[PDB]
Parts: sequence; C-alpha cells; structure tokens
Amino acid sequence: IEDGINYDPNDPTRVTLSLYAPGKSFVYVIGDFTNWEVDPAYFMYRDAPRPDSVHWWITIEGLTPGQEYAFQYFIDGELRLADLFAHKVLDPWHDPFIPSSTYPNLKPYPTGKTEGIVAVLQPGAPQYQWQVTDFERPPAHELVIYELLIRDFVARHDYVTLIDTLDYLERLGVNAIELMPVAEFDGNISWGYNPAFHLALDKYYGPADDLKRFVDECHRRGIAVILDVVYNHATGNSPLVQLYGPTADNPFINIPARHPFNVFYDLNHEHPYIQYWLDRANRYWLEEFRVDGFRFDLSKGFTQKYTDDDVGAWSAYDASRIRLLKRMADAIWAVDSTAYIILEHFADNQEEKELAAYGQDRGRAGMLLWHNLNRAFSQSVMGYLNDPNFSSDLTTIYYKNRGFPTPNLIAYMESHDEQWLMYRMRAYGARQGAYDVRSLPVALDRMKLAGAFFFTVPGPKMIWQFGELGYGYGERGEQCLEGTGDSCPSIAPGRIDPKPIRWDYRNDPLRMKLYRTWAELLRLRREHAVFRSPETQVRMRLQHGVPGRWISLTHPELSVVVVGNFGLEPLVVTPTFPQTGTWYDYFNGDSLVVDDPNTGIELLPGEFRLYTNRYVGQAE
Ligand SMILES: [Ca+2]
Ligand SMILES: [Mn+2]
Repeated sequence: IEDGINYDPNDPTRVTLSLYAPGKSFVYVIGDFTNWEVDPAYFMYRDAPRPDSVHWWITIEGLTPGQEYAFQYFIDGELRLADLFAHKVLDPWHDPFIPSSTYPNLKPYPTGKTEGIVAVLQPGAPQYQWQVTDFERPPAHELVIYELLIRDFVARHDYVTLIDTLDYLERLGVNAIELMPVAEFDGNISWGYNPAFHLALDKYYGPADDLKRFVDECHRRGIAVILDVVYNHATGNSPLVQLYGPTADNPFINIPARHPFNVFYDLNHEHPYIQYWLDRANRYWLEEFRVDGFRFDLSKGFTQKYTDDDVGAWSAYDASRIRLLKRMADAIWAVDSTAYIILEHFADNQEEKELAAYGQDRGRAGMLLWHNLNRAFSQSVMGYLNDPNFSSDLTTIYYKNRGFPTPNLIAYMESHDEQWLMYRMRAYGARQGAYDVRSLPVALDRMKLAGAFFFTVPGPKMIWQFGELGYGYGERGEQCLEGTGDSCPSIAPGRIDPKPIRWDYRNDPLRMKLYRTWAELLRLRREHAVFRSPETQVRMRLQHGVPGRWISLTHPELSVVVVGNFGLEPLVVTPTFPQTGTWYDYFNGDSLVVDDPNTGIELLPGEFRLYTNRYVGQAE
C-alpha cells in the first residue's frame, strides 16, 4: 500500500485509499459510493508508526468493476480534498466546457453533492493493450526533439487528432516528440505551467487511453515521447497547498519563494514528503504511459537556497540543488536506467557540467540541459551580424566550444518561450538593395541556411512546432510572442494565449521547401554518424559579425563542409576543407575539386552548401 488509490490485481470490486496527513484529527472518505454523505463505515484508520509518518487509510469493498467513482477526503469536518495522487479529477468550474468530442461520455461533476475538485477511482479499469514491445529509444545525445503544444498544434487539441499528424512528424526526421505539460493544470486553456494534479492527465487533451495509443504509435515509428513536467510549484488547487493551507505554516511550500521566477506556490524540495511525491510522479508517468523521459520545467527552482530576486545568485553553483536533482535522477534511473532527464536549467557552467556528467562513469547518460541559441540565431537570420547589443556568434552550438566534454546540451533556435525567428525576420530583418530579409521567400531561404548550421552539428537538438513551415509574423504580425523584448503589434495574442493554427502552410510550396530542406538534413543525419557522434572533430568559422560562415566535420565514416552566406550581398566564403580531393554538393548534385584546403565558394546572400568528401547521394 502506497498513498493514493490502490487497486487489488486479483479483485476488481475493491480499493484501498491512503492519505499522508500529520496533524489532523479525523478523516472520512466521501464519494459516489457514500452518496456524498458521511458514513461511519468510511471513517479512516490512522496509521502513525512515528508522529512524522501519519497516514489515514481505508479499504472499500463492494464496488462495481469498470465503474468510475468520484471521491474526496473529508478532513477534520471542514476540508474536502481530492487525492494528491489522483490520476483523473473532475473539475466543477471547467469540465462543463470540455466538448463531448474532446472527452467522450465524460462523467459529470456531482453538482450540489460536494464542492471543489473531486478525484476519480475506477476498479476493474480496462487495460490498454500495448502493441510495441521492442522499441529502442534513441541515444540521449542523439535526440532531435519536436516541442509540441497540444492546444495549438491541432484545432481539436487532443490525442486522437495528434495520431493523424504522425506521418508529417516522422517525415520531418525528428526522433522524439516533447509534449508541453499534459498533467492536470488549472482550467482548460493553458501552456500547462499551472499544475494542480501532477499525476492526473488533463482532460482537455482527451482520454488517457488515447495518449497511450499515441505513445504506442510513436514507438511503432521509432519516435520517443518526452513529457514536459512542472514540479517547481503547484497552484492553490493542488492538495499540497490545500492540505495545510496557502501560508508559511504549510511545510510543503515556501512563502516567500526561495528564488526568482517563481509562480504559484514554490515547493520545498528538501521536504521528505515532496521527494516521495516527486519520485511517485516520475515513476507513474514512466510506468503508466511508457514515456521515454521528462523535461523538467524550471529545474533551477529545485532548491531551498534563498536568492530572493537575484538571478545571478540563483544561477550560481548550488550544491544543495545539485544534490536534489541527482537524488531525483537516481530514483528515475532505478525505475528505468535509460529514461531521458532533460533540465530547463540555465545555471552556471560548473553546475551544468556536473549534472551533464552525472552517472556517466557508472551506467547513465547524464542529464541533458537546454541550450538557448534563440538570440544568436535571431541575429544571424535577420542579417544583423555586428549588432551593438546582441551576439550573432554561433560557435557554442558545438558542446566543446562551451567547454563541455560530452554532447549533453540540447541546442535550439526556437522554443515555446522564445520569439519565432520568422517574426523577427519579417518585422525587423535587414535589407540591401533588392535583397530584403523581411520578404517571406527570402526569410524562408534564411531558415534553410539556419538549419544547415544547426541540424548538422553533433549533440541533441530541439525545434518548436511549425518553425519548419516558417511560422511567425503571419499575415500582419499576429504570430508574435509577447514578453521577449520585441514590441508585438496590438493584434498579437497575449504571451500564453492561443496562437493561430495554420496547417494551410502545407499548401504553400515555398514553405514546403523549407520543411523538405530540414527533412533532408535530418535524413542525412540519421544515417551518417559524422553529424551525431562525440568522435566527430569540429572546426568552424561562426564568429560574431562574420557573414561568410562555415563548419567542418571529420569522422571515420565521412567528412563534411557546410558553407553559408549570412550577409546581405554576394560573397566568396573560404572554408578550410579538411582534405583535398573531390567534394560533393549534396543538394545540387555536382562536385568541386579542392586542390587547396582553402578554396573559395561564391554564394548569394542567404545561400548554403553542404559538401561531403565521398558521394552519399543527392537531396530528394
Ligand atoms: Ca485542467
Ligand atoms: Mn522552487
């Protein structure tokens, strides 16, 4: 027996419920099976082996197999609380607005019988029949991740509709999908960073068995699924907050928050019960939905070290935080030794290096860290390479140039938290003569160039939905993210508000050429280890201000030179080819003789070329 809802694998008519609640006087279970009344047979037993480990529990008999029952703990005759470990809840304020098409036959809230969110249990639950048994998850350091917000990815915002997009995603050449938070969040309309029930599946995206079908279908196609998960904080609807109230008296929470950038109620990760709950949550998502790992939102917030509103102090090396993250990782890897642990961290290099290295000497992949190159890519594609404020240097895309010994950095040009590159190009892009980065077709070409200087570099990578079709700006600037230091037009939505959904972009041949370029780069990457391996040696000319940029890669199987003109006029770019001989132009289907490692390539602005030292086919 654990806290939460315990089923009997041999008897689908019964459950045992357990609640951690030191300091309480008495507890009842109320619910469908008590007609929401107080019934003595539902007064809970107190198990208190030591005063700091008080659990209330009861075994409930005589339930109907397959039936859903709503319930709450009724604590000290006042507090009605849904189970912290509920996997499904009914929300009286927001469930009325979930369409029947989104969640068929959704059990209605028991209006007037109780108040507040209720938990749902279901003895004899039908078990999804998993089809894929032999799934091999991509090596952590080879991840090419597609960040997806279900709300804005498809108009129907649900798992069953996601399944219809898988051909589109598979063909792009990504090997993992990262879903923005799926765990029960306040309301229906959210990015998902307002979690209420961290082990429940938000019903606005559809039923659990449809998510299972999605994970299984991804697995069938060799694609991993990562869940973005939000454990720094909990909303006031979380039982962590409600059980002892939203004050400093509540030992689970920090009032005030311990660090900058907190939202809702900052959790105390040093609390043993919070550690237990966190471990339970990670274990649940792995076991129940067979996901391949997690992206931990606001992982720098996993600390009791007090840094107030001082970002520099917060970001500095924090031994306690490192202990906590390692302890969490140990538990995850005891469930599944190759699950991905991805941190949205942004700490100082000493800390990030230590978390990256962790476990690599004793059976683990290390943690993966978000590596934000949105600004530098923004400057590069806009054509402001010697900007007075913002670096256009792309050198650190390669992990060793950031002083990391192993490919544990997930680089991205774009994320849900950052401006769209196409917004910045179309709103602000540079121009010279008749060459205008603000023109859509010109801007799309610059995203091909960006991709050639991104997907080709060893180490994991992430892209944000629809960048591959040139999402951003839109018709008149409405595709603009607020809060990124750009003054969006008035027509743009608020930062976390629903964004335009534009699947019609597939009908634009210019936008599909960008998609196909990225897809062809990722098709190459899939079968050529040069683009993926820690063994690859990388040299580059990606410095701030320099329009004629290049990357060389050398590996036992292949050598590659990528050339690009990030300027606004024609230029001869002179890479250092690693060897003389014939080099083959992948996209254009011809070849160049390199009689000196320093050979010039004339390029129009925005153009790139990818050369290999052996013929390996032609882009199709
Ligand atoms: Ca919700
Ligand atoms: Mn925190």
